[PDB]
Amino acid sequence: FSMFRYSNWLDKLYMVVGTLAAIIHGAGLPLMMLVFGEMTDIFANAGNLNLEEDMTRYAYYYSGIGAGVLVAAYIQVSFWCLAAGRQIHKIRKQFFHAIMRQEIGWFDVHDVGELNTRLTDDVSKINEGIGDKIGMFFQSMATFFTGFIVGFTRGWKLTLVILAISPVLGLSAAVWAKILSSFTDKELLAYAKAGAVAEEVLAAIRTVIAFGGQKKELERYNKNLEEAKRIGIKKAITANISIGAAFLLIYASYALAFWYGTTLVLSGEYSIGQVLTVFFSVLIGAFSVGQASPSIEAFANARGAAYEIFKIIDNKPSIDSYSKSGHKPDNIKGNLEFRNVHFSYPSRKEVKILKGLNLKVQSGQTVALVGNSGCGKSTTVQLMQRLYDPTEGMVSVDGQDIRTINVRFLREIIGVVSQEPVLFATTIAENIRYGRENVTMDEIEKAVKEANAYDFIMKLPHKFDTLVGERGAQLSGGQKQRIAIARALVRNPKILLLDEATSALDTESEAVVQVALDKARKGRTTIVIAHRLSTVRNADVIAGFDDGVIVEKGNHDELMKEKGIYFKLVTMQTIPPVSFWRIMKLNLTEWPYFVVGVFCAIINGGLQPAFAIIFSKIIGVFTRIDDPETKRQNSNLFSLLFLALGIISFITFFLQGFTFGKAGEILTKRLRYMVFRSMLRQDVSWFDDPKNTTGALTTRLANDAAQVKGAIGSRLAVITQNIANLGTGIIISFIYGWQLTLLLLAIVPIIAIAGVVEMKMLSGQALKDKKELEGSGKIATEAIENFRTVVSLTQEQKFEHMYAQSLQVPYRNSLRKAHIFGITFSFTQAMMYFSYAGCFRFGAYLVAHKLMSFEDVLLVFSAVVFGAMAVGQVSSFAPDYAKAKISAAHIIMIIEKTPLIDSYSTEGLMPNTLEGNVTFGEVVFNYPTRPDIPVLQGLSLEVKKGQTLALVGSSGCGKSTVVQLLERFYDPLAGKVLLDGKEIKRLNVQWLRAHLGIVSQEPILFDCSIAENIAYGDNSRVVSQEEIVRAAKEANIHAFIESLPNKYSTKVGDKGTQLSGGQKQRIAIARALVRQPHILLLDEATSALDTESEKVVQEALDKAREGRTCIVIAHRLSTIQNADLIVVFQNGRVKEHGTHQQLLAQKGIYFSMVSV
Ligand SMILES: CC[C@]1(O)C[C@@H]2CN(CCc3c([nH]c4ccccc34)[C@@](C(=O)OC)(c3cc4c(cc3OC)N(C)[C@H]3[C@@](O)(C(=O)OC)[C@H](OC(C)=O)[C@]5(CC)C=CCN6CC[C@]43[C@@H]65)C2)C1
Ligand SMILES: CC[C@]1(O)C[C@@H]2CN(CCc3c([nH]c4ccccc34)[C@@](C(=O)OC)(c3cc4c(cc3OC)N(C)[C@H]3[C@@](O)(C(=O)OC)[C@H](OC(C)=O)[C@]5(CC)C=CCN6CC[C@]43[C@@H]65)C2)C1
Ligand SMILES: Nc1ncnc2c1ncn2[C@@H]1O[C@H](COP(=O)(O)OP(=O)(O)OP(=O)(O)O)[C@@H](O)[C@H]1O
Ligand SMILES: Nc1ncnc2c1ncn2[C@@H]1O[C@H](COP(=O)(O)OP(=O)(O)OP(=O)(O)O)[C@@H](O)[C@H]1O
Ligand SMILES: [Mg+2]
Ligand SMILES: [Mg+2]
Repeated sequence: FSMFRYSNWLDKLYMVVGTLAAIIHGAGLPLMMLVFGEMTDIFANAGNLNLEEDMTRYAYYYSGIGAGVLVAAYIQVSFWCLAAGRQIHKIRKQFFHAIMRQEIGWFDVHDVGELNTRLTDDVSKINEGIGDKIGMFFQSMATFFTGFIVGFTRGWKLTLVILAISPVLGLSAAVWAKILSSFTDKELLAYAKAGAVAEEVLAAIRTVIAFGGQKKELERYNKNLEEAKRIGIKKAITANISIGAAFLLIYASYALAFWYGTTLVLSGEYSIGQVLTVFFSVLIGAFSVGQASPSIEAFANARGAAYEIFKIIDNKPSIDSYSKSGHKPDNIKGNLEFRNVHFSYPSRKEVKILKGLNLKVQSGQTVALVGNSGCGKSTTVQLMQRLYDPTEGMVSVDGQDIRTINVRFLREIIGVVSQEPVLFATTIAENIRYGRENVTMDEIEKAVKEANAYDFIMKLPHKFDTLVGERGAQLSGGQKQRIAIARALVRNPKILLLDEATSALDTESEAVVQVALDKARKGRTTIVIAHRLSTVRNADVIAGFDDGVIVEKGNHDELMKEKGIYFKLVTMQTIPPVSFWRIMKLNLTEWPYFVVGVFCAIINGGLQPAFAIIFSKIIGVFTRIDDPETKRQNSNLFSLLFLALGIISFITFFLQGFTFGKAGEILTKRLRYMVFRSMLRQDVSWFDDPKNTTGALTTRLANDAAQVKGAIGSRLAVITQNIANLGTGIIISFIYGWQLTLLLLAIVPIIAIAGVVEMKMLSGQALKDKKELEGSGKIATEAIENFRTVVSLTQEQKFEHMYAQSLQVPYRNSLRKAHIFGITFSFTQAMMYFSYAGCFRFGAYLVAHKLMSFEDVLLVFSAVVFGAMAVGQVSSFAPDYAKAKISAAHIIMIIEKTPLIDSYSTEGLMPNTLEGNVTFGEVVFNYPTRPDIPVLQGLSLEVKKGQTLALVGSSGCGKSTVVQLLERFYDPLAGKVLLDGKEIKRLNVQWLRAHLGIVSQEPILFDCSIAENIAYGDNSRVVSQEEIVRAAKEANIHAFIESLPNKYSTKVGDKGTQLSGGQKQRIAIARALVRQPHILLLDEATSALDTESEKVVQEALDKAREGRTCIVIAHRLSTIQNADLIVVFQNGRVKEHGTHQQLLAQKGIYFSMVSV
């Protein structure tokens, strides 16, 4: 995959013209430097002695080359970006077409989300990897070679030494980049412990809040943050040392080159202009190669990904849903013959589900299926639709094999109502019309009437226009089934397969659905897989599938007389803003560091005007007319000075780095600490919201250093360095004349913006496109995750056309952005050449009257222009400021958060002793996530000291909500709750959490030692190993722990992978019992555990029941039998209360549950 461009045979003209334009543009700059050297030489010759004519001629040369540069740059960038846009459009369209056309098995194998992220990331990477980067690389190569050519043709010795020095700097920069990358990877690795701890704690937020173990997790995260801080400080020091060494090497090379050139010219060789042009061209060539480092790498970054994408296009599917070569029968009579159907799913090919079966079905035969859970009746259903292919068998209709007919046409005549129908997020009318494009409003009404969906469909607003919510959120359990049935019927299917037709909420609509389905069956063959036998009785025939083969056959009476498995089954069943002054939170911790950093930044910035002054003096050495030998010595004084400056730079930068990094890491630590603390000292409701997801929160806490540290330190560093450099240059220039200084000030801004934009053109080329790509994202994703239904009804054509339109809508935007980027880049490039021309023409005109010496004019020009270029480059170098500012605003918002239930708060009551007598009255509460769904209906409970209460009812009554409110996770909307006649709100939060104990319905265990895991139940006190052993004996886990290796030292794995689920539940129960809470709550303690284990847990609870109020929420009525009191929930309202014997005497809802 070295040449992965294949589209728009006429687009290659764009690529070729762009390549030529890039070559000529890169070659131009060395020509500009050559004419600059010639102009300097002629100016020096004039100074030694009509200069106006020569100055005008060279100004015209500058103007012509600048116009050529503008045209070439526009052609290059515009054409290359045009080609990139066209290629990316074609690639995305083809890739989506291939994905939709792919076979079902291939999708079932690979993760669908993986495929979606592959699509988006790979296409974005390819977009970044061609067009702009290719043009930049060709420009860099052309500049390299042309500069070397200019140096050689106008130099024989100085060019050689410059070229030989160049690889030293190149290798130094390469090794610096390599070490920086490796150490950045190491630093990333250094956050593994912190990331894991944060993820585990956030996932266990509920349990940790219940146990009040914030301090230990915070300390662990603090240790991890300290390690990461050391790593980051080392990283920053290394990077700053590398940059300083690069600058030192550059200045050493410049000093050596200028010294050698001065010696050579003093020997009588080529004059100063030749030295200047040769040196500048050599440096341009030697440093242009570095500009190519991203492009090629980006190409590689865009290379491998492309490979993978192409593979997906390459694979021709076994079942081409888009192919039309398949035969198309004219009249399709209802008749099915599946003989020796043997097959298995390639996802797990080891297990063979289909082992050959015989099934002959006539027209309009409601052949029901009977078997066991997982017997493979849904495999027979799937194989019926021709999605897969039998390993060895024959499925035919009307004597013709399934493969003998076109897949699309064959699937069109066959409708399937899956167990979990999915409706696309379109209009209900569009949902119905998905069956066939040629569907009229009258047909839609007829289908609605047949499905008996007229009431539900028309009652809501927009009867034929309502947009179905994501995954039918607005729809109902039976509404989706009715809509699917109507859509299936809209296609006039010949074979209708059904699976779990109305197994969603009840059978009220099931009767209507069955009546509608059975209304028309003469021509439309039917197959049904219904768990309920109600419709089985009316079934024309019933086939019993077992061991991958049909066993039972015949009518219901025949099956009953045959003593089949079906007979036994029937018998049994019957945008906050930001602020800088406010964001100055590092001053307290960096009062003496920021000052040194600013001082070093000022010195580094002033280094540039020092270079300008030194270079101007060096040129003036020969610009002078005295021409003594002393100049040689003077030249040395200048030449050596160069080296000195470099050394100073190498110091300051290093001294800067250790400062800046030290300023950063500290904050990076503190924030990472503080934010995490602020995360724990918050209410659960804050964690209960779409915004706060564990992944989002942990990423925000993880990728925050680079933003806050950037915006704080780097902003000040770059601002100080830039003000130093540019202001010093401006003042020094104004000292040496002002008119030329005024013109150069006028032309500085274009230079600065050009530098900034060109620097940004490498990395941040593609950052705003996604905001439009999402317009198709959903459309693609909706067709990937929910692809089974789409392939079922053959609706890929509409999805691909919609994808085409959604790509077209931003395609014009992409074209326009390409054009504007090209135009602005070309104008930016031409700006420098125009500035050179105008400024030097003005300087020549001024010096003609002896107003200012040529040396002064050159000094001002160099100072101001080089300062503009330096500010552009350095401003581009620093991290982006907007993203950093918004991230810092988010961090400030998080850290400043004030909760409704603050654990850290010391305001509250801390009673010495309590009887644990709970009294809740008129308890009203709603979940802040969905306040429009109240769960509490004014409960009334009064549990006395040493009293056991149990909660029963139907799922969804909020049983777990009672426990949640007991721990004071959520404040009550209304009602009074008192533990021994004391207001809950007035009571302390930490004391309440410690004194009480709970057992999670879904217990989780951290990746800690068994002893440590058990001890984590309690906090703020050292638990002796003897206490842990006694508690384990309480839960009957001491012997189990001893049996396993390491005893309690056995490091429990993540979620206790090694340990059994029942073992994890027992460990959680033991941890809860360690604190010996007065009030203990177990929500489905049994749940999934050994019956003997549940009995042992109940016995252990009873042993400590005395003086320990207990609450139990479990489905095992046997445990509730001995419960002191039982309360049955009725939609959040308690119906009956009292002892179990009283409940038995007072028959009611519980009576049915006990019998059930
Ligand atoms: C004329 C073109 C060029 O000279 C090319 C680079 C950038 N500038 C000139 C000055 C310069 C360079 N580096 C600077 C750092 C701070 C301030 C200025 C510079 C330049 C260099 O060292 O002079 C020879 C350079 C730059 C980079 C550079 C190497 C380099 O020296 C050749 N790296 C290749 C990239 C880089 O992003 C990368 O991915 O390395 C693979 C790299 O990151 C790493 C991993 O170190 C790095 C640090 C050197 C990171 C942040 C900024 N990016 C920009 C590109 C990259 C650099 C050379 C213009
Ligand atoms: C249209 C915007 C712009 O292209 C921006 C820069 C300036 N001009 C274009 C011409 C240009 C650039 N460089 C030239 C060298 C010789 C002749 C012409 C140029 C430009 C570039 O490299 O594009 C390929 C550039 C120039 C520099 C430049 C960056 C730059 O863009 C890559 N640097 C800011 C300085 C520089 O001296 C410096 O950073 O250290 C002091 C820098 O040295 C380094 C470290 O690369 C360098 C270029 C190698 C060296 C010697 C002379 N100084 C003066 C300014 C500085 C340059 C690009 C206009
Ligand atoms: N598309 C599929 N990909 C992979 N495995 C599948 C697929 N469909 C079914 N299976 C698995 O193959 C076996 C066959 O069971 P299948 O799902 O076909 O039964 P069923 O008739 O739907 O019964 P039930 O719904 O009562 O479990 C099961 O283990 C099932 O999980
Ligand atoms: N964090 C939450 N976000 C959204 N809804 C929630 C949240 N916590 C609870 N709910 C809602 O509260 C109810 C959950 O009931 P709860 O589990 O408290 O009682 P239950 O009778 O023990 O439950 P189940 O019958 O499901 O075992 C559901 O309505 C659920 O939507
Ligand atoms: Mg099934
Ligand atoms: Mg529950």
